[PDB]
Amino acid sequence: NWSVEDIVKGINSNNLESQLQATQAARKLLSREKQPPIDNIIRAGLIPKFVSFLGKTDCSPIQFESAWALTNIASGTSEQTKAVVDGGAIPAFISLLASPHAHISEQAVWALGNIAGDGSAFRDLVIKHGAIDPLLALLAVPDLSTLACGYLRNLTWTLSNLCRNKNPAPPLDAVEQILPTLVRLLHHNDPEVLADSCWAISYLTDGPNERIEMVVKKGVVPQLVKLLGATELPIVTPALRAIGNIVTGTDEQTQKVIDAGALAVFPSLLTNPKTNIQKEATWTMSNITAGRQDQIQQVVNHGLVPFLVGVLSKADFKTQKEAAWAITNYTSGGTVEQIVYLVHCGIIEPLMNLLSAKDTKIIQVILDAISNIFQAAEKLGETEKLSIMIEECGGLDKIEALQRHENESVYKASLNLIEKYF
Amino acid sequence: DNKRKMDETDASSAVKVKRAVQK
Repeated sequence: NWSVEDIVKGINSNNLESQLQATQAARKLLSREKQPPIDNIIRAGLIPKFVSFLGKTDCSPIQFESAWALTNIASGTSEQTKAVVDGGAIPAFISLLASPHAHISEQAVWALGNIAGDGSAFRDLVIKHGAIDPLLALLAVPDLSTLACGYLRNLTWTLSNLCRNKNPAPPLDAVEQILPTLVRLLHHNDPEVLADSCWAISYLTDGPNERIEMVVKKGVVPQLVKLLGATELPIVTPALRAIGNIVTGTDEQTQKVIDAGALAVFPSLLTNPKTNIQKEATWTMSNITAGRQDQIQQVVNHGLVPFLVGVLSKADFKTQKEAAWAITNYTSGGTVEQIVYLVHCGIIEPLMNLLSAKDTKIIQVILDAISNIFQAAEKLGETEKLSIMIEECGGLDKIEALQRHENESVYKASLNLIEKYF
Repeated sequence: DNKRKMDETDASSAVKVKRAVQK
């Protein structure tokens, strides 16, 4: 437990062993859980010294201790990561990826993951310095099972950080170069590797449908569905996020998700005790019911309409908002028979109950769904039965009250409903 | 187009932004 002044004195001697002992003391200081003095180390001007120690190939202990200290600094705030980058760390760490000592190259992998995970500019700067080739060369083995578990986990985490941010998305060539290794990791039997691979895939599918397509042409959708059915929440959460992202794309990409059997997992996801799982599953469902009529029919055939009724009836309010979206998308794109089936499953009462929520968008969504169901009833000539059913559930007075809402869209929708069917 | 991508619901999100060693 040295002081920062003693560390500085040790570093500023011209003595390689004294420097090594000071750097180790700095590593131990920066490794404590109780408020490590990162800012004091930075203000003392130590980062350039650590970076120059990264290149002392004759003294691998000081390479290791410097890499560890710098990794700890790069794990802090954006200002601290920037101080590491501004000391010249990025190319020095990329050079260290070639070290024959696994603990040293692992430390460089970790450091580059922290720098890249700071944000899209540093991720792109790490890519521009050429990290991807040596990172992938570390995984160029026929069977991933021959690598050390912790080493493989660190590489997967760092690779997922190179995929992470969105404004801008990572360069296409970088994604293309990383994707085969990412798919390998997505098939590797280690829960942490699986979780981090899934997160990477979820990042790469969040965006325009072209990015989704380049993910789905690798054939990962069946493995995502398999992981969707896992028992570990850290795996299910990113797998579900990735599936949800894919079903925001074209109808063919959504169909790839359906053909893999995703819908059979959804009864448990839509009843999962973890509210975030229920919310994301309902969001995914809402994007599937925004699809073609045969895809709505697949939702119906899997028995999922009663689960949508249930989550609309009782759930966290955000999950209920997602369920309202699912119902409006269903009623907008569904056949008359599908809409009749939805009403037969009991959607009217939970819709009316939610009409009392304070959120303006959910009210607009519910009114749009009611209008769509009324249009289906018109096509069937049963508008009066629908009006009676809505009144019996206490929705008539709610719409009557809403026709004097502060919002113009609510105004017009409720007024049109009252004037046309009531 | 009734499909809603991410950032149309909630926020960007994610996990494991940075990791310290602490070994």
